[PDB]
Amino acid sequence: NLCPFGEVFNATRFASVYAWNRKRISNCVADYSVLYNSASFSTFKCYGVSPTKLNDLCFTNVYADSFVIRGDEVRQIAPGQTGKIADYNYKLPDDFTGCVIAWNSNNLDSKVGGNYNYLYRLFRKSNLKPFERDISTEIYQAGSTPCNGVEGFNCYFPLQSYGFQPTNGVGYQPYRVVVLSFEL
Amino acid sequence: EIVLTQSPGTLSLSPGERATLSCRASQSVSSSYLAWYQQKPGQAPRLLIYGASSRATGIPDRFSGSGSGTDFTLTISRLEPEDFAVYYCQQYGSSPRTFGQGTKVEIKRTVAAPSVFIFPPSDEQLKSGTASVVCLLNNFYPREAKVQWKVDNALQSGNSQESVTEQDSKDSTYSLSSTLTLSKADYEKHKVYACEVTHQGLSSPVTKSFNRGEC
Amino acid sequence: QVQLVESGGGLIQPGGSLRLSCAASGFIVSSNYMSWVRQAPGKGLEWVSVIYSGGSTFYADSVKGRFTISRDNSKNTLYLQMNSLRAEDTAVYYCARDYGDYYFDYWGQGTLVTVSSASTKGPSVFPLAPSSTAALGCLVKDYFPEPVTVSWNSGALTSGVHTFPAVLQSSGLYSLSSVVTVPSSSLGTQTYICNVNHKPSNTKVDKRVEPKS
Ligand SMILES: *[C@@H]1O[C@H](CO)[C@@H](O)[C@H](O)[C@H]1NC(C)=O
Repeated sequence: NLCPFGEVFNATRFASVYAWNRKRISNCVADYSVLYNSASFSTFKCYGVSPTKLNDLCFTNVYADSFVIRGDEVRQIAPGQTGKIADYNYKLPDDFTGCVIAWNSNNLDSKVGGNYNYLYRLFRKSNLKPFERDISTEIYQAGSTPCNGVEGFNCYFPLQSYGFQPTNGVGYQPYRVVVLSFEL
Repeated sequence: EIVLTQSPGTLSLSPGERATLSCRASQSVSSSYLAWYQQKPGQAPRLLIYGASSRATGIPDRFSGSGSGTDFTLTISRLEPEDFAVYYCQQYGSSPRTFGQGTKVEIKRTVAAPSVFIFPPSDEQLKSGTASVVCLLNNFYPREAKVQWKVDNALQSGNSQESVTEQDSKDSTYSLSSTLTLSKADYEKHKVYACEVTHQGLSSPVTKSFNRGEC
Repeated sequence: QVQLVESGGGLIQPGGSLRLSCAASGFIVSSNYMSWVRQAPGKGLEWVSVIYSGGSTFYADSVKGRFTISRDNSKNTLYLQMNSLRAEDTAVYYCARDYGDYYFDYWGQGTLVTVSSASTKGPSVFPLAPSSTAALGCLVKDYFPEPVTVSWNSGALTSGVHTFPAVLQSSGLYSLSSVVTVPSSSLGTQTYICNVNHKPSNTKVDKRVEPKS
């Protein structure tokens, strides 16, 4: 009974980082040595556990989180980072035990003209707690006046569209990310 | 580390002409993440274009930018008497955010030759053990001039400071003053003090000098 | 309605500290990104710091470990604590709200911060005698700090006057020439006196400029 990793990494559609997706992976024999030996992954960092020797461990629940962001931002997926992503979208805790996998996906999530389907939260009054998921779309009140659901001046929509274009630099290309949370 | 090189450095045009400013980056600027700012003399910058095309709030329609990748452009369809300022482009497709050096939109006018004048160091200042020679260039255009000092026909370098005024609100000319500074001792070891002015408006370089002590 | 008013600027010794303020109206600093942008004299713009609405802060490399940006939700004011200042820090500091770490869409008025180890010194005024339309003027030399207002014949003479901008001499003091072109027909009919005023030192100078012999 092998774990449904295929249903997460090889998924056809990934979610926007603001509404990141979580899959509960439990009751299955997982082989993590096939992942760390792929070369297709440009980012494979583990914290609290060693990359090698990952199979010699056992956990109560293993969560798989997925979303899309730019390359310039994959550095923010790690314990203790700051920036638009780790602040208002996806926050790892400081005592994080798991692995942060990510790979360039400019051939799937980019389109001629730009792919705006993917979104990220731009304004938020306070930072996220570790593993907080905020899908609220209320107008961000940046001024002294109420907004009452009307955009305008000092009344902005709190989500921004990424707009990945194939002709961009590598730092602003779409990247698919998977985060493994291990509960010992 | 993305470097923005605007060009030209100054732009000479008359009211009602089309103004095009360039802004070229060293590396791709992803997603057309480029802004344009305007800084009238003695004021805080103002936002004109965000996103290389999206016009800011309240900005007049004559402003409009385009461009993608490594080459952007802020265009002014019909220039106004209040659009003669410096324009900064700014990139935010990578951190850290950087600006350009600026493009100055001048007022084009007819070529005008400078009136040259030279002043011996006042005796009062010689008492202070410091000799200041001043070479004035009055009402000229374009602003590109060149002043070389000659003390006994030896070209001086590294002891002169220039200073230019802003384009006059009437004749739209410039005025420049080069200040040569020497010690009382050195000033008195030489005779002929001169300044040579090379300007586009002069047929041949103009040289106005004086002998020490009005000899 | 929406306004940004800076303060706290002034002359400060090198290596010393200084806190700038940015009183905000219509804005809630606790809800916007707030950046400081400085502009050295004659040079271009330069991003200094930013504080995300959530609390995270970032700094340019040239001020990292020396500047600290913060805010007081209770007074709706933005702060910028500068330490170990140096001469290359001299500039006009703007506080501006930016649209999410992207572009700065509303700027303040700017506050000048001068970092210099010079003492208050009044100017020494020297004539530029009109030797034999003529031109004459004054050489205001060796003053600190700016500015010095130069007028001619108590504001009566204003045509053809060209007061040049201050140039910072290598000694750390400012020099500044003023000139006025006039019809050579009056070099003996009219008396030209330039009124130099330097408020920082309570120094008012009058210097008549006339031909030599
Ligand atoms: C994704 O599909 C390829 C091709 O079928 C397969 O080789 C790869 O193992 C799949 N990924 C996972 C995580 O199973």
